[PDB]
Amino acid sequence: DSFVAHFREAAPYIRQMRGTTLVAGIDGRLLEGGTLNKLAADIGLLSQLGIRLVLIHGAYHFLDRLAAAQGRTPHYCRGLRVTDETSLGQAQQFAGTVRSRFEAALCGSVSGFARAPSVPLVSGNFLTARPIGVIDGTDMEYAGVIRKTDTAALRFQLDAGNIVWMPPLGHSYGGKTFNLDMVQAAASVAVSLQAEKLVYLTLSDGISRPDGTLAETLSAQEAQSLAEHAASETRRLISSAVAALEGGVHRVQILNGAADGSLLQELFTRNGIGTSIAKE
Amino acid sequence: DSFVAHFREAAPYIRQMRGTTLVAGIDGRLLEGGTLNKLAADIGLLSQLGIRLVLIHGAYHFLDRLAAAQGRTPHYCRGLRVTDETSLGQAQQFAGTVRSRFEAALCGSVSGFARAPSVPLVSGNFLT
Amino acid sequence: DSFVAHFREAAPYIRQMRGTTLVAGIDGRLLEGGTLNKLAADIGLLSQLGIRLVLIHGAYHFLDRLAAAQGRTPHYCRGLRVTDETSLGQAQQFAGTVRSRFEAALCGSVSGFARAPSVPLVSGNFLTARPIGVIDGTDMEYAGVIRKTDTAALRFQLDAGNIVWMPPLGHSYGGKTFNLDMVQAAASVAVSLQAEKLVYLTLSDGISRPDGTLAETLSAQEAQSLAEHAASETRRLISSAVAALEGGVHRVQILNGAADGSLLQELFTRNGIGTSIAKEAFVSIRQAHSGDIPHIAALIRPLILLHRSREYLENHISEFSILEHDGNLYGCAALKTFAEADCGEIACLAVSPQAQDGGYGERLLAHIIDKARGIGISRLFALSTNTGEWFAERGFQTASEDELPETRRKDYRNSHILVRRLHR
Amino acid sequence: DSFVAHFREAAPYIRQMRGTTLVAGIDGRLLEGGTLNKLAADIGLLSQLGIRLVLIHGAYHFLDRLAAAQGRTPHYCRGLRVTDETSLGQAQQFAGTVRSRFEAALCGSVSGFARAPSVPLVSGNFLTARPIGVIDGTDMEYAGVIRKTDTAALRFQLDAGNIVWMPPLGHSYGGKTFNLDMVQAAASVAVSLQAEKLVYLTLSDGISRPDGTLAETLSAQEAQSLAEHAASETRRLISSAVAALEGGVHRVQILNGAADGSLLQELFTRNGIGTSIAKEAFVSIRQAHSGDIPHIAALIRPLILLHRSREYLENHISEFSILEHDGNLYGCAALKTFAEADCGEIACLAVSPQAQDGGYGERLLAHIIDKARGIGISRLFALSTNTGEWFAERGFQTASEDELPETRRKDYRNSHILVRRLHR
Ligand SMILES: CC(C)(COP(=O)(O)OP(=O)(O)OC[C@H]1O[C@@H](n2cnc3c(N)ncnc32)[C@H](O)[C@@H]1OP(=O)(O)O)[C@H](O)C(=O)NCCC(=O)NCCS
Ligand SMILES: CC(C)(COP(=O)(O)OP(=O)(O)OC[C@H]1O[C@@H](n2cnc3c(N)ncnc32)[C@H](O)[C@@H]1OP(=O)(O)O)[C@H](O)C(=O)NCCC(=O)NCCS
Ligand SMILES: NC(=[NH2+])NCCC[C@H](N)C(=O)O
Ligand SMILES: NC(=[NH2+])NCCC[C@H](N)C(=O)O
Ligand SMILES: NC(=[NH2+])NCCC[C@H](N)C(=O)O
Repeated sequence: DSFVAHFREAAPYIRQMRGTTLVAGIDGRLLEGGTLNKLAADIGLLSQLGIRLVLIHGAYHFLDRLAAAQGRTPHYCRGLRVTDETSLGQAQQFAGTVRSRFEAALCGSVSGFARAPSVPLVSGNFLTARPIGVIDGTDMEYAGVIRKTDTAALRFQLDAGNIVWMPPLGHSYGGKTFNLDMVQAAASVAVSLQAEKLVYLTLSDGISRPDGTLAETLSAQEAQSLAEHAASETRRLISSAVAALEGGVHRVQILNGAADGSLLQELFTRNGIGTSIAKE
Repeated sequence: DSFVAHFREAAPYIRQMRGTTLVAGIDGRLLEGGTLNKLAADIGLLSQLGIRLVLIHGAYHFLDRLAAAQGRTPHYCRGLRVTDETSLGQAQQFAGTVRSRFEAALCGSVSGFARAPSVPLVSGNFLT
Repeated sequence: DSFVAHFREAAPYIRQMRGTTLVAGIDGRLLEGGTLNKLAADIGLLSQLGIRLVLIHGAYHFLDRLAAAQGRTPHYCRGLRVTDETSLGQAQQFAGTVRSRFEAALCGSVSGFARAPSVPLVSGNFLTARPIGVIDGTDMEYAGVIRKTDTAALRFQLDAGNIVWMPPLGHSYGGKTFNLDMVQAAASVAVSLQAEKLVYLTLSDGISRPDGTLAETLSAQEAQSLAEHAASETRRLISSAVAALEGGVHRVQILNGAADGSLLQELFTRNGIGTSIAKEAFVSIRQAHSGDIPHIAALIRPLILLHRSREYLENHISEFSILEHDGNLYGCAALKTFAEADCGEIACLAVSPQAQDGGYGERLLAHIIDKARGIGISRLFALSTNTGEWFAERGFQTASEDELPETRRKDYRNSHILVRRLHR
Repeated sequence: DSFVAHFREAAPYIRQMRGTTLVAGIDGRLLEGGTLNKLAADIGLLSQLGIRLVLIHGAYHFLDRLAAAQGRTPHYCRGLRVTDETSLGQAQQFAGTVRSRFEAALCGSVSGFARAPSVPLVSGNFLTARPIGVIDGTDMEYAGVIRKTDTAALRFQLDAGNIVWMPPLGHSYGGKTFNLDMVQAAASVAVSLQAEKLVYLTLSDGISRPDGTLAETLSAQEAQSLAEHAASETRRLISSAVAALEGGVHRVQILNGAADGSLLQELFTRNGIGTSIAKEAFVSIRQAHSGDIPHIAALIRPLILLHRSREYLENHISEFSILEHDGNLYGCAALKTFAEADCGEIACLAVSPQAQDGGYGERLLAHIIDKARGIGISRLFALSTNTGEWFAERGFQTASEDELPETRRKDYRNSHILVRRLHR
């Protein structure tokens, strides 16, 4: 269509998004190739439209490849990862590497043809975690869950215009580090700060129905139906999205982070691409 | 010496440090042992006394000890270390590990016997 | 001790005191000699550590000496001074003189060797007073009591960093001045602004017991006991301290203002010098929360302890109890339970060397046997590799592994196994 | 009178008005001649004394003349104007012209001899209106009523020191303009922002009584009485004033905007010119508090009075009553009581010379005999050295000391002792 027709459709969403909080749970796999640079440039723009952004990457696939590649097969126990000392150790390393990689991409990306101000990015000690403990007799070791979240520190960073970067790691009162599950920690953080949007950036178009068709919009009730017999990965997502919706998050959106402009199509058009989920 | 003699000498400097900026460059070897804990604890204390703290850690020893262990020999020119792809890779990794290690010590430590607020730490794309 | 050890003890109190409000009722007699200069320098420092300070001097002794010296013997009527026009008149004069004297001392004092900013001091019309009237037929004349206090003006001065100076005088809506009683007006002001501390600077070490020993800490209940038969001066103090505590003041402290550094020893050490008074007993035992884990960890490090990778401390924090004295966490203990309902285990009993040999362990043991009895459990176990003698001296007999609960016997495969039978 | 006497009367009102909000409904007719310039200069001054001002002009007379002059006779339907497209059209034009005219007058007016800053004036889209619809079968066309008012925008303009100018027009969600009725929209706006004053500037002195006399003060109840049979114009006013009072506006004042200085006489003197209206009767009698002591003292000074050292005024304030008119404390009286339960004494009856010979004393006497009867007491005494004739004319007979209560007889050892017997 014409430029005007598209702008008439985008502009209201710009009015609405500005000042809004959006929590992005980003798949670890997206933070490397040509995609990283694409994500960073688009995430940059959102920041520049005044959306308050909290970013959280995942790491299970990288930890899973890395383990296999060195002899130890990874154990999941009713769905959550067992994380031993070595893995924890590599998890800290991975967060370091992905953090750097993202700052660089952010620094070297462009928004258009004119010169923009640079984009401020921040991390800190916002999440205090605790060990899950033992499940079905199995020790979950350094697998952890959010205990306490420094919501006031987050709001403070966000009110100042900063993008907040969180790794799937937390510290404990007992002085140790724990591996968090990103899909869940993003849901939990979003509930904590009453975020208007929780966005999962995945390698998939969103939630497909048993017949292949991309869902598109789901109520929580319909989402739980879909989850009955579906892949534990799509099951985890939905379990977490519904919990977010239950806690007050307005919308949870699931997209393909490897598809060019996905984020901009989802947030600024009425149909979006991907799957939108709401309480009712 | 007595408490009051010690408090008397210390108190002026508290008055002076509050609102002061202190940039600390910390040897990377310092962020592992019981020294970590002992350190994190005191940085923790400084922070509660209103000092403004900017911590910057080193890596050269880590990277050189990581080289020896794997056959490579570190090359320095005019004090500064030559840094290959692989080394840069190892540094981003090391940073991850030490930033976590330090956060955990901080969270797990104590100023005194009374319950106190937790100490906020922040990082960011400050350096181009 | 070393500098470091002293600083480790003072620093937390500096974190805590800053932003805090402290009301000082200062004895008139302290505002003259070498002591004045000492007080002023120390009060200066406190101001410089960001403590919010409201100062109020007394005057009865000066008014009492001055009257005697000119023929009129002073009348107290059930404890409070009768203040006639002449005395009132001299009271206004005295406040003037003591005010000047204090500014000068403040101005000319030093805090250390380096150059500090000067210390701002302020007074104003904060107290509106009213006449007590007549008691037992006697006219109290210009003796007065606080009617209304400009709390918002005070907070305003204090938020700006000013020391506030109040004389024991107030004005009335009827356009006259009244003599206040300092001990009481300080209590009243402190209640008004919900001050964390009310400090009485006296010519005495604090409240002594009938046997001479300095008290040290008192609950309000114990303080009122002491007051039954004691000097009307120590009686007035306690009557006012208890009222402050009743109104919300956290602590009321009584010291010797003529003893060098008193104020600094009281406020920045755990023991203090002098007498500390609180609404309830110092020492309480409460249920632990995630927030206490680091204190419990630090209370355990000095050992005799598993606790490296993840924890039982994390997920079972709720079954720990901690002992605190005056806000300091000095001990902890846990009660572990079993598939067997009549069993339990006391675990992690620890009191820091700092507070040790003072009865706290035993208070923790008493507390957890009560918790255990409260839920059935008739046999309480302790397994320990070194602390056996303590429990053995305290009702625990040695037991054999064959007496352990299933899971515990499994674990124990290794030191002294002791039990004590409890009364349901 | 002297300059000082006038300034003593104006100054308090300046303290009070500043920060206050005042909504002025101005008659359209006032916005043209020599009067416009007068209004603008006075309105300027008010602005400069920090009064928050919201101005709203009327237009019915101009719309009514304009219609007649071009053949169409104006229809009112149960009191409100029918406004057709043409009229609406002219109404927009009129608001434009009156707006300009007012800015010019404001710009070119002066406040005194020295040079003042200019006076900021602002309008915007604060009122969203809706059509009244149909009444008694008649279509009211573009006649409208306030639907929604942007109170936050108004407060914002006002906090910044701006005079706000509103025309009697509003827009609708349906995208059309409507004619508002000024008298009503001013009442509605005033209720919306909880204004302390709603002022109607008219071509009349205020509300006259059926006999010609200017009213002056009215309670709402009395105002509604007056409205029963009066001109629909004075009826509209009162209907709107009462609604404002009902919604929280403190006072509604009605004056002559064409009388020089009217506004300044109304707002800064105790009597005003014009008509003041309040929710409840002006004049109330309430129980005294410590806060009134200075007013009572000042009410007593002019005498006949003990009251030097300390007071009975201080500690027995609770037994005083004060009479106020429109917020002014003009009188007081006390009831003193006795070991004898059937006795009492009226003491300190005082009404300031300023408000005297206006019935207040007697209202205070009536009030305290009711208090006294409410507690038994069948004999009320007054002892007075000069005011005997007043009480003697008002049911008090002379009594002998032998009738006094014990304590009172003791005290009296000396002027006229009078009593009045009361009905239990
Ligand atoms: C056991 C302990 C916690 C009790 O603490 P406490 O606060 O001193 O308790 P109390 O003051 O009630 O008891 C003091 C008495 O116990 C004595 N005591 C200390 N350790 C003892 C031991 N191992 N065996 C016997 N008695 C001991 C003290 O010398 C003191 O003796 P006294 O009263 O004749 O002067 C003790 O303080 C301690 O030393 N704890 C060390 C760490 C620990 O206990 N770890 C694990 C325990 S399961
Ligand atoms: C007595 C007093 C308080 C009553 O006040 P008030 O508000 O005028 O009361 P009212 O208006 O109901 O009474 C007005 C009438 O009282 C009259 N009056 C005033 N003082 C009087 C007196 N000493 N003797 C007789 N009548 C007197 C006024 O002239 C007026 O007469 P009028 O109604 O025929 O015109 C009076 O106002 C007064 O002058 N008070 C002076 C101070 C005082 O009273 N001190 C102590 C009293 S115990
Ligand atoms: N998959 C969808 N149906 N998306 C609708 C998105 C609507 C809107 N632009 C938003 O970001 O919330
Ligand atoms: N006399 C005492 N026991 N004093 C204890 C003082 C403890 C603490 N430093 C305070 O100022 O409150
Ligand atoms: N008409 C009257 N009675 N006016 C009294 C006005 C009193 C006061 N100055 C005011 O503006 O409210």
